[PDB]
Amino acid sequence: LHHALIPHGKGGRSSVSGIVATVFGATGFLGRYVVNHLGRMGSQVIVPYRCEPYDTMHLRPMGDLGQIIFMEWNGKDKDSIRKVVEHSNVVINLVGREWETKNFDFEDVFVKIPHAIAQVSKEAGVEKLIHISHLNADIKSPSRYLRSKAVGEKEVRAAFPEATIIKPSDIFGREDRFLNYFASMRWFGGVPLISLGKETVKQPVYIVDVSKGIINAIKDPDAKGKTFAFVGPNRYLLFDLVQYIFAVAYRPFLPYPLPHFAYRWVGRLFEVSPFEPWTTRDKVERVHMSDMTLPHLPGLEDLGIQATPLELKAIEVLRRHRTVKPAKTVN
Amino acid sequence: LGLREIRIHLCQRSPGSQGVRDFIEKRYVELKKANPDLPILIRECSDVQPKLWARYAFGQEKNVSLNNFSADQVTRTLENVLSGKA
Amino acid sequence: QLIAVDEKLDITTLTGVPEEHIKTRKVRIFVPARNNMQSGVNNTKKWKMEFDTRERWENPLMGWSSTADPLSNLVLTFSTKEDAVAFAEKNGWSFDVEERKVPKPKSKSYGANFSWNKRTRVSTK
Amino acid sequence: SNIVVSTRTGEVMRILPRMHEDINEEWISDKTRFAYDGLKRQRLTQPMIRNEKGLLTYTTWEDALSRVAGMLQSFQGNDVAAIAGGLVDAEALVALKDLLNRVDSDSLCTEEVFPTAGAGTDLRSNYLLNTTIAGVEEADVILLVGTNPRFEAPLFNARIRKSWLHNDLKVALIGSPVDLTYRYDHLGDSPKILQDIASGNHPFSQILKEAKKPMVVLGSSALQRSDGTAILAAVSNIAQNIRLSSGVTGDWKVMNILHRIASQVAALDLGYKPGVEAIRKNPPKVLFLLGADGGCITRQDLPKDCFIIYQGHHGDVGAPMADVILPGAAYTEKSATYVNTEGRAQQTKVAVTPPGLAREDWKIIRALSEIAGMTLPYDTLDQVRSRLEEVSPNLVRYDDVEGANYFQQANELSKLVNQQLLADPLVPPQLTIKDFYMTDSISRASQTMAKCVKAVTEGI
Amino acid sequence: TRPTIRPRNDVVHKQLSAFGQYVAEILPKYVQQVQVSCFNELEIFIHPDGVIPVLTFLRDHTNAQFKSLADLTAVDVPTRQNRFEIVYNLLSLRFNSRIRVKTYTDELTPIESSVTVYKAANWYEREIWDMFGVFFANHPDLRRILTDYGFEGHPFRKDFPLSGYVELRYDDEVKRVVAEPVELAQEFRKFDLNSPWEAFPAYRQPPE
Amino acid sequence: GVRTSPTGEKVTHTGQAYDDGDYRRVRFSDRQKEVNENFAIDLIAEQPVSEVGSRVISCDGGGGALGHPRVYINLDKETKTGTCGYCGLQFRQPHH
Amino acid sequence: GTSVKPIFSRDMNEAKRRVRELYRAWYREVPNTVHLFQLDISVKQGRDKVREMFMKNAHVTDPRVVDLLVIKGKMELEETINVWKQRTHIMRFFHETEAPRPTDFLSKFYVGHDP
Ligand SMILES: NC(=O)C1=CN([C@@H]2O[C@H](COP(=O)(O)OP(=O)(O)OC[C@H]3O[C@@H](n4cnc5c(N)ncnc54)[C@H](OP(=O)(O)O)[C@@H]3O)[C@@H](O)[C@H]2O)C=CC1
Ligand SMILES: [Zn+2]
Repeated sequence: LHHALIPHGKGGRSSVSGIVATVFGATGFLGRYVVNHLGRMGSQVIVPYRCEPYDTMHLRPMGDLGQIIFMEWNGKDKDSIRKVVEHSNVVINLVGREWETKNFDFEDVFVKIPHAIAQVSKEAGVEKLIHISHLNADIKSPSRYLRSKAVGEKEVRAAFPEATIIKPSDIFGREDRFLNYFASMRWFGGVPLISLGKETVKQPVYIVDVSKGIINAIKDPDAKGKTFAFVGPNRYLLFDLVQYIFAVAYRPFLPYPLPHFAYRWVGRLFEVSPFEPWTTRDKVERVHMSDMTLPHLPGLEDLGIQATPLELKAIEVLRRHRTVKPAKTVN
Repeated sequence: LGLREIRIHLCQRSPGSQGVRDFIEKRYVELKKANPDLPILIRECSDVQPKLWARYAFGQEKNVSLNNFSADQVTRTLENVLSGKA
Repeated sequence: QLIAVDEKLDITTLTGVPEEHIKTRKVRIFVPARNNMQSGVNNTKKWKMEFDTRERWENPLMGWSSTADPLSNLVLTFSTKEDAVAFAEKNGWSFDVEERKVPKPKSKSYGANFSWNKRTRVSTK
Repeated sequence: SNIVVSTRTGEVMRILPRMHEDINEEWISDKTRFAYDGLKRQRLTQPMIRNEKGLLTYTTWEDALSRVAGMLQSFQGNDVAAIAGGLVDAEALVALKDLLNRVDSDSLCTEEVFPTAGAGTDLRSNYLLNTTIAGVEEADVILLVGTNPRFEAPLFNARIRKSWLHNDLKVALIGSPVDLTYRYDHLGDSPKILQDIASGNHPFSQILKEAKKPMVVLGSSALQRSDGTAILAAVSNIAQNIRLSSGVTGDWKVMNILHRIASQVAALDLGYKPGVEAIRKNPPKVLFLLGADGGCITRQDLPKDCFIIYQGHHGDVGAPMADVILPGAAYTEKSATYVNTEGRAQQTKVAVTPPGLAREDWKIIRALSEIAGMTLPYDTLDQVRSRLEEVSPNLVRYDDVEGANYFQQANELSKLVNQQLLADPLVPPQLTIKDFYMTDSISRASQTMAKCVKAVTEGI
Repeated sequence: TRPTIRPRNDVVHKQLSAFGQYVAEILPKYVQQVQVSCFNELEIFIHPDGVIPVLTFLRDHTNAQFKSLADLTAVDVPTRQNRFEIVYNLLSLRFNSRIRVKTYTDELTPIESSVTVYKAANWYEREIWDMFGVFFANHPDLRRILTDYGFEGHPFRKDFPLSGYVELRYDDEVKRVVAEPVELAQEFRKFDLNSPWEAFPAYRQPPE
Repeated sequence: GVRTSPTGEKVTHTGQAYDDGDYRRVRFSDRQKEVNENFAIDLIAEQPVSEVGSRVISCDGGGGALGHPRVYINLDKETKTGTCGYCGLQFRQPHH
Repeated sequence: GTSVKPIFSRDMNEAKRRVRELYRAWYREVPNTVHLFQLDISVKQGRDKVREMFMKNAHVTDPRVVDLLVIKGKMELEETINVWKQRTHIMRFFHETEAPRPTDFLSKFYVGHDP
C-alpha cells in the first residue's frame, strides 16, 4: 500500500488518510464540499484549475500545510491532464456546465473531457475513478444535457471499466442552482410553471449528502464498478415544492400556467447574453422533466448515509432571500 | 464433557490455604500418578481466597473456592471434579 | 459551619478534560531512574507522574513528528508516592505505581586491593 | 534486565541500562545494548496474503482476518495448532491459548523443549532458577551442567563472576570447557559424570556435601537434546542426595534451571506444551506461528496445503512459508508482560507505536476471535491482565520473585521413567563469541551485530 | 563580597523582621508564619479565614496603612493537599514599604473576596477564577475574563496541557469557525534540562 | 557534486530523492526542487594535506576568533593523517 | 469527621433545588436563543442538548461539586443571554464538523492503535 500512503493520525487536519485525490472541477459548487471533506481528514488534494487563482483562493484553508496543490489545466489538452493525475490514487470528475459557451458545448464538457480524463487516468495507473452524471441521463432525453450525460457514462465506463458512476438528482444547498433559481423568480413577479407546476415530481438531494457519498465511495472497497443514484428522502410535485420554497422565503407566491412553447422562447432569449444565463431552453426542459426512479440502483443508504430532508436545510439555503407548513410529499 | 485441565491457586503463607498446602505435601504426587496426562497447574495467589479452576472442552471453565478447606475437603472436591459427578 | 460529608474526592466534572482523556489514559507514578551516563543522583529525588505514550507519525510536509494526544508532554512532580496517588485518584486517572529503587549500601575497602590470599587483589592500578 | 529506551520524535535512538540490584545491577549485555538497530529493518508493516501465483501480496486487515477466520471455523480440535516464539508476551500467549481452546485445541506449543515427564510444568519450581540471581551471592559452591552462562545469560555469568571474586565462590562445569572469564573446575564432558556424582564415587559429591549453600544450575540448551528427561532426572538425583545428606539448611532451594529465551517461563506458566513434539505426533491443517522463527517445524513436516499463519514483527525464517502474514508489535512498541528465568514478572512500556499497519498482538488475536464468532471476553489490556491473573496469578505481581518450593514432589515424580543417557558430549550452541551476536530475529536483522560478527571472525 | 555580588542591607532586614513580629503579635488568630527573605522581602502566612481581617488591618492600621494592592495571584502546587496558594502584594506609600500575604485553598473550598478592602481585587480574583478555578465568595460578578467564551478547564493549572484540548479553524460547509481536538503538525519538543549534581547546598533537604 | 536520480530528480548532498512510486513528487510539478550545488564533502576532499614537522599541531579553522574552537591534533599514526574535527583540514608529518 | 466548608448548599437537597432552578432557566431561555442567534437547529433539539449536558453530570454525589457545576452553568447562561457568545460558541455544543468515532472494538482496531 506504499508506506507513504499508510493512514496515520486520528483522521484530522494534520493526519494522513492515505488518499491522493485529483478533483477536476473543484472550483464549482460540489467541488468545494468535496475538497473540504477530503482535506478535513488529512488527504492530499490536487486541484486542476482553468480560471483565475483568485477564484480558487477559497479552497486554500481547506487543508493543512502542503495538502492542497493547485495546478493549471485545460480540457482540450491531454498532457495537462497527465501531469495533474500522475501521482494520484483517486481521480474525481466534477466538470460540468449548465449552458453552452462559444468554446465548449455539452459534447465537450460531458463526453470528450470525461473520456480524456478516464483514458489518461487508466494509462497513469490511477486506482479509483469516480465520475458524476445525472439521475435523468438517457440517450433519448429531449435535452442535450442529459443525452450527453448518457453518452459520457458510456465512454467513462469504456475507458475506465472499474469507475464508480454517481447519479445525483438536483442537488440543493447554499450555493445551489435549484433553490436559488426557484427563489430568484421574485424579481419577475408571479412564477411561471409549465402546466402550473402540477405535473412534474422532483426528488432533490442535499449537497453534504452527495459529498459524503463520494467520500464513502472512495472509502468503500467493493464500490469499484458500481453505479449509484443519490436521491433525497421525499418526492414533491413541483408546484408544492415551489410553494414551500416561497413560503420559507416569506415571499408572495403567484404561480401562473405557461405554454411550453412560450416558456422555450423565454429561455432562448436568456441564452444570447455573454454572461451566465438565469435560464436556458435546456434548463426549462430539465426542470419541467420529472425525476426518474431506479430502485435497482444502489443508493445513498448503501453507503451508510441517511439522506437529510429538504425541510431541515431549506431555512439555511433561503434565509438570505427574505427581508412552518412543510409541503406534502408523494411516495 | 471431557475435562481438559485443572488449576489450583493457593496462597503461600495464608491460613486459609493451609489445608490446601497440606494436600499437595501429602498426596499431589499420588494424584499425578493416577492422571499422568492431566495438567494440574499449581500457582500462587496473594491476599486472595484459594481457588480451583477446571477447564472442559471448548473453553468452558468452572471455579470453586477452597477457602479454609481441610486436606480431605479439597481431595473430595478434586475427586468430584475428576469423576465428572457434581 | 461544616458539612462533614463522607465520600472520596472527585473533580473530573470540573477540570474540563474530555471524556476519552480520563478513562482511557494510564498514568505511571515512579521515581525516575538515574541516567547511567552520569553518577549524579540529584535527578532521582522526587516522584513523577507521566501519561502513556500515544501515536506519533510523520508530517507529509517537512517530515516533522506529529501527534494527536494533548497529554504527550505532561509530567507532574510530587514529594511522596501518597501525594501523587491522591492526585491521580481525585483526577480520575487509572495509575500504575512503581516502588522507589534505592542503591543498597556497599562495603568498600581500599586495602582489599592488595590482598594476601583473596581474589580481590588487583593486577593493575 | 531493566532498561531505558531513549527515543526522539517517534524513533528509538538508543538503549541504556536501568539499575536493578537483584537482576542486572548496573549493566546490560552487548546484544541488549546494540541490537535495537534491527528494529528498523526487515519489518512487517502490512497484512499479506497469497495471490493466484502463490506470491505474498499486501491486503487489508479485514481480508486477512476473514481468510484466517474461515479456516479457523472449517477445522477444529486436533487439526488446529500454534507455536510460540522467543519474544512473545504473556498477553498474546493467553489470548492465543483462549482462542485455540474455543476451537477445542490443546496443542499450544513452544519452540523451546522442557521435559514433560513426571511433574513437568505442573509445579513452577520444576522449571525456575529457584536460587534467584541475587542468591548467587549467598552460594559457596555452584555446579553448571550443559550450559554456557557467558553467552546464554551474560548478566547471570557476571553475577557468578562477582561472587567468585568477592565470596571465593567455587565453580565447576560439566560440558565443553568454554571460557567463562573466571577459573573453574572442569569435571568432564560425558553426561554419565552426573550419575557418577549422584552415585557418590565422584569426589565432587563430597565437595557438594560439605557445602552449606550448594547450587546446581542446568541450562535449557542441554534440555534441547533427546536426553533432556534423563539429564533432568540425574540433576534432580544430585540435588536430592545433597538435601538428604547435608540436611535442610532452610529455604535454600539448591535446584536451578537457567533459561535462554524471554517467553519460555510465561508460556510454561500459562500451560503451553514445551517443545513441538505434539505437532510432530499429530500434524495440523491450520498452524499459528506466533513469532516462531526457530525453524522447528517446516512444510515438510506438515501435510499438503497446510494453512500457516505467521504473526510477528520481523520478516525471517517464519514469514515466507506462511499463507497469511499478520504484522505485530515488537517489545519496544507495546506494554507487555515477560517473566524472566527467576519467575519474576515484569512489564515493558510503549516507547514508539508499531510501524505501518502493525498492531498489538493480543488485539490481533481478539479481533480474529470476534471475526470468527468465538469472541474473547477481554476488550482492554486491564481485562487481558485480569484473564492472566485467572490463569496464572503470579503474572500480575510485577516485581515478586518469591514462591513455594515443590522439589520433593517433582523429585519423586521424576523417578517414574528411566530414560537412558546417550554417549554424546554436552556441547552448548554458543561455543564462541561469534555465536552470541545472532540469536533472534531482531538481532539477525541488525547491522551492528553483523559488524560485530565480522570483527570477531576476522580482526584488524 | 566583590563587585559581582549583590550587596546586603541589614537595616531593612531588621526593620522588616520587627514589623513582621509586630503583625504576628497583633493578630495571633490568623498568622501562621512570618518570613523575611535574604533580599529583604517580608511575607506573612495566614489561615484562609483571616483574609478580610488581616488585609483590613494592613490597610487601616496607623502603623501599617498598606493602601495599595500591587498584585493578587495564585500558584498551583499539585503535591500539596491544599493545591492553590493565594498571594497578595501590598504597598504602603506612607512608610515606603512592601508586604506579601499568603494563604491557601483547594479546588472546592471558597476564599472570601476582598473587593470590600481593595477595589483593585475585583478583576484579579476574576483572573484567578479563570486560570485556576478558585471560587471567591461574595464577588460582585465572578466570570471568565481572559479565556474564550465557553472555554473548558483552567489553563494555568499544572495538569492542564500547554496546547490545550481544542483548536479553532474555519469550516466552509457550515460557513463558520469550529473547534476540533488539537492536532499538531509538529509536536512540542520536551527538553529534559535538569542536571544531576545539585547546585545549591544551602537548600538541601533531609534524606528522610 | 549533484547527481541525478533514475526518475529524473537531483540527488541532494544528504542523498535524498523520492522513489518512483512516491506521490510527494507532485509537489515539484510546475515548480522546482531546491538543491545546493556545492557539496561540502567534495569541496573539503579537494584541500591538500598540510606538511608540518611537528608531533602535535593546533587548528582553529583560520581567521582567528572568526573560526572554530582551537583544537590540538596528534600526528603519531603514519598510516593515516590527522583531521580537524571541526573543519576537516588534514595534517601530516613529512615521512621519508 | 471529614468536615468541609460549604459553598452554597449544606446537603444534596439544596443542591438539587439549585440544579432544578438552573434547568428551568435554561429551558426557558432555549427558544429565545434559537431565534436571536438565527440557529438552524430546532427548539426541541436545543432542549435535548440542554438535557444531555445536564445528564452528563448526573453521577455527582458531592454537594460542593454540584453547586460549583451550577455556578459554571449559570455563567454559561449569563454568556448566552447577554449575547456575549457568537453563533459559533453556541453551535460548539453539537460538534457538526467532527466525523463520528466508532465505539466497537473492530473499528478501533482497524483505524489505529488508540483504544
Ligand atoms: N444540481 C446539481 O448541481 C447537479 C450536478 N450534477 C453534476 O455534478 C457536477 C458538479 O456540479 P456543480 O458543482 O453544480 O458544477 P458547477 O457548474 O458548479 O462547476 C463545474 C466545475 O467544472 C469546471 N468546468 C466547467 N466547464 C469546464 C471546461 N470547459 N473546462 C474545464 N473546466 C470546466 C468549472 O470550473 P470554472 O469555474 O473554472 O469554469 C467548475 O469548477 C457537474 O458535472 C454536474 O453535471 C449532477 C446532478 C445535479
Ligand atoms: Zn580546523
